Amino acid sequence: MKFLTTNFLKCSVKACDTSNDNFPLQYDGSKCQLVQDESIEFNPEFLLNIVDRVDWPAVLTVAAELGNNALPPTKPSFPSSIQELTDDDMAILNDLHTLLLQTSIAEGEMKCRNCGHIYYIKNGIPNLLLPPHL
Amino acid sequence: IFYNDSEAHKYTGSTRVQHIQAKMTLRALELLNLQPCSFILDIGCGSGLSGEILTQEGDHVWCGLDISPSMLATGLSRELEGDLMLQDMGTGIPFRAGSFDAAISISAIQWLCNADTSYNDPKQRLMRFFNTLYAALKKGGKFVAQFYPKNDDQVDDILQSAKVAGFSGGLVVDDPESKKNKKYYLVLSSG
Ligand SMILES: C[S@@+](CC[C@H](N)C(=O)[O-])C[C@H]1O[C@@H](n2cnc3c(N)ncnc32)[C@H](O)[C@@H]1O
Ligand SMILES: [Zn+2]
Repeated sequence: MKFLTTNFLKCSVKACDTSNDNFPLQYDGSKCQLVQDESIEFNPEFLLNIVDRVDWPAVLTVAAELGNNALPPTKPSFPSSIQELTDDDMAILNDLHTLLLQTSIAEGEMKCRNCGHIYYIKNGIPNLLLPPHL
Repeated sequence: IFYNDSEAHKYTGSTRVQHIQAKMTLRALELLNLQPCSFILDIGCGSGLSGEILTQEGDHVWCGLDISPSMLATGLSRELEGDLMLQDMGTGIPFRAGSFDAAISISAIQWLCNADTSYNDPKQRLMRFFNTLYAALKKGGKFVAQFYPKNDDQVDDILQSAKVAGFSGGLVVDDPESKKNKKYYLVLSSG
């Protein structure tokens, strides 16, 4: 499961719908096994399209939980189009690509900060099935 | 439960299945009329036949939801770029508000009329599906579903549920004079 996905995946239990703490989930840096995957080609257009939606505080939180505190405290900003990108912009987009698209959790677990429900990741795939009463 | 390792493999490995799923996915994408490099939810992604096409045709990044472990396990060997998630769409779409540019679903949502897996009404699951889908889409996000209705009451129940959830749009029916080859597409947009 890609790091990017951690920036959008919330708790599945219905009761947690209106809770500030259904997102981000709380990733267990003890259990989570990371993989880096160069197969996904650098895609600056996608990054420009997703960056406004990205929740930077939740990026920092999950990164810290996963061992990485080397990130800037504020969300990178960019011009509105590919053709206005500078060499510096491009360097920063490359790092975002690596962080968000090329890094994934292969095995691990994460929990809802609000209800405590635990989810498991196996073979890069999160199990989001819930028991009937939730 | 419906699939198993044997049947998931025979489905995903059938050339006739591959060709038809590919055609309807391409048609769904045509109806979605997206900008390239968008962020997409693929609902009922199975083994990723529809998802591969999102990757190749529009350069899209996508997440796939499916309730079947053997379908997903089959997807794992196909070199997909999407994130696969074991999930029951009738329980809701578990992403924060405004996550996705669009959602797509090929041959999957008619299962929401089925009352086997869980003990909520299909009526309730249907509503849970569309209300949470509406929320997880950006404002003006689109949803196109190719689906197989059993009868016109299923169609109008699906349309009604999508309507009450906030969606607008309609039904596209390709080759409708051939009930061997006709195909229904739900084509929606959010507010
Ligand atoms: C005929 S397959 C289509 C798969 C893929 N979209 C394609 O074009 O090949 C229908 C899929 O919907 C899935 N499905 C059925 N009910 C579901 C549910 N409640 N939530 C998520 N997926 C479901 C099945 O597991 C199956 O993979
Ligand atoms: Zn929760």
